[PDB]
Amino acid sequence: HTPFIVALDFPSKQEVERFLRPFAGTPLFVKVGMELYYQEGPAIVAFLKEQGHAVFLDLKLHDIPNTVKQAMKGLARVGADLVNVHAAGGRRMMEAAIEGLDAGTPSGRMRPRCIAVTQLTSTDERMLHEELWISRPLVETVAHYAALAKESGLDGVVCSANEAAFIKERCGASFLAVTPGIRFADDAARVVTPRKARALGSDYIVIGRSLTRAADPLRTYARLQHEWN
Amino acid sequence: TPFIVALDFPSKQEVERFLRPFAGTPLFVKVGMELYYQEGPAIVAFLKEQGHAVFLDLKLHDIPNTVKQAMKGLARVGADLVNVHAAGGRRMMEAAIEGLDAGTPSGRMRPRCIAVTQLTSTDERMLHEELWISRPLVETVAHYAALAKESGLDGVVCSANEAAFIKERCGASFLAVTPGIRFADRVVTPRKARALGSDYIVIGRSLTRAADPLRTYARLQHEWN
Ligand SMILES: Nc1ccn([C@@H]2O[C@H](COP(=O)(O)O)[C@@H](O)[C@H]2O)c(=O)n1
Ligand SMILES: Nc1ccn([C@@H]2O[C@H](COP(=O)(O)O)[C@@H](O)[C@H]2O)c(=O)n1
Repeated sequence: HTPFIVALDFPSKQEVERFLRPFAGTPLFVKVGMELYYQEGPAIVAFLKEQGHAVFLDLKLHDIPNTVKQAMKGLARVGADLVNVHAAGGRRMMEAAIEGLDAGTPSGRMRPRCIAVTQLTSTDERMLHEELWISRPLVETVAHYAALAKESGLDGVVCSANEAAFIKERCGASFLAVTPGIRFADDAARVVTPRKARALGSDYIVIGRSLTRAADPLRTYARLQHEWN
Repeated sequence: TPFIVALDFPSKQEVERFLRPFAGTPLFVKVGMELYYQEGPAIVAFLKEQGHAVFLDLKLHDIPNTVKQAMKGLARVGADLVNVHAAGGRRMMEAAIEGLDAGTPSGRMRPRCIAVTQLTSTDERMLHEELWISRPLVETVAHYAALAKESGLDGVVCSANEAAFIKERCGASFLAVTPGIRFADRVVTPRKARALGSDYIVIGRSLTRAADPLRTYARLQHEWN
């Protein structure tokens, strides 16, 4: 429906309501991270859906297969539209994740989309080699992980706009590229512009403070659309 | 108590039913993803109100700052123990510690925090062929445990077999929380687990699904000597 995903990086419903007030009537595609979901629970999701928003539950499930499977059934029942997991959890876990989603989804209905985190954006090549003990290049490791997720039946991954192109060449154009780290050309304090993100292949872009901290949220949301188009 | 009871139930209703017999017995219980994602922080407050210690097993694995704000949140919900994936890196694990601190009142210690080195369901094939980790599983587990040790965490989740080896690497006081526990009738035996060096043993269906939970808990204590 929309390429923009708004990250609700707040610790409570109250702050969430404050941000969304001006967006009344303009259904959004919002991302609920750990901070928010662990302090508000499934209640926050029912709330966002009542308002007519699409919800991306960014909890990055990474546990044993069965546990993930059971957790996904619940996440599908709560009403999530998109969820993710760590490819590092293995192919078996990722397949289980899909099994849980279908299990928690009514017949004749589409299960929530499920994408995989390959390597976190905060993970540099050094950390990859010295801490994680993965001797292979960061770029190829990402490509490998994406392929694994693709092999598991997942719909895509979380990647930088700069990784979208090669990930799609290896996994196919339909393989979703959900990319965070978005900033307008004139802000911030590892980043790309909405237009540039689109040119690179991103299907969805996660926007946070560039919108949640704007003086004029509505005009800024419009700017997002204009640049992207 | 060295026993941690895995509350692997669908909702609060099943949890209440199971705990009733234990009214006169403080327990150290584990709340995983399935239950927590279904009940929310409310399940924690409840358990605490019943005089139980709580291990919120969510295995957080995300960027540093997100894990920090998340832990600030888990400390305020009342959790006594939490965990993270060592795969997240030293910075992330250190941030978890910061989060717990900023989330703790002052009249008490920050909730403790342990790291998952490699999931108990990860074998060497998965590790090498899928995760691309070019080193033995056993050596990789010690490495990850060391990363957690160096990050300032209190311990790790590991099999009772890796317990001794991990402590030799990170210190005898470095905690060893061990899952996969089963009665004679993975390879477990509560007593065997204790002989291997486990500090806490996570017991699951072997107890929660037993015909007589309370009595199975008494047997757990006995085999533990
Ligand atoms: N260093 C960072 C900071 C934020 N992010 C992601 O993008 C979102 C926040 O973006 P700004 O608001 O982009 O901070 C978060 O919800 C997070 O998942 C990331 O991937 N790497
Ligand atoms: N293969 C397995 C089976 C159980 N477990 C852990 O122990 C608990 C279940 O214990 P039984 O039901 O003790 O297996 C779960 O909460 C889980 O975290 C594990 O880590 N790997």
